[PDB]
Amino acid sequence: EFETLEQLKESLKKEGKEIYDVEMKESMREQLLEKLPEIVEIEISDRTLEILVNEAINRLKREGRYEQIVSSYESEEKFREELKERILDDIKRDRVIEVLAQEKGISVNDEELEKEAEELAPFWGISPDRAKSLVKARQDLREELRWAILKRKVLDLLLQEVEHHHH
Repeated sequence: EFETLEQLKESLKKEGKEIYDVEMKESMREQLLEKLPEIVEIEISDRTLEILVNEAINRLKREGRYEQIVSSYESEEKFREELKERILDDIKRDRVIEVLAQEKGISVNDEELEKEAEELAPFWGISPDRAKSLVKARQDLREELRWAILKRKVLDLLLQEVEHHHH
């Protein structure tokens, strides 16, 4: 697997016609996010991961989606093993994204938070003013929005740094 961000970016290079794909945003972000965990190391206990796996499963059970999901696996043990690796990858991914934001001087201001809340409003089924007030009132929601915006900016910047082979 990749050892440096530069090696990762090199693997994302495209050539000719396939460069101009209208799904560039979603597609590239997906592969970028999938490979990012490979360039960082996290020193965390297996116990911590077991705990995170339980909490994820408890959440799935509250959503009523656990059995449908675990049933698709050979056993619950197998599912837990997969979920543990996915969780570790998320932890690695978030660390990489946070560090790149710091290295690139990227941040999020209230103006950006407000704009994003306005755009989310219709999906939430509430007015733009209602959405902006919720974000201003709930720290948890505000932190989630801030991170979503930051992560998107970091991913977009990285993708825009990939030098493709133009014909």
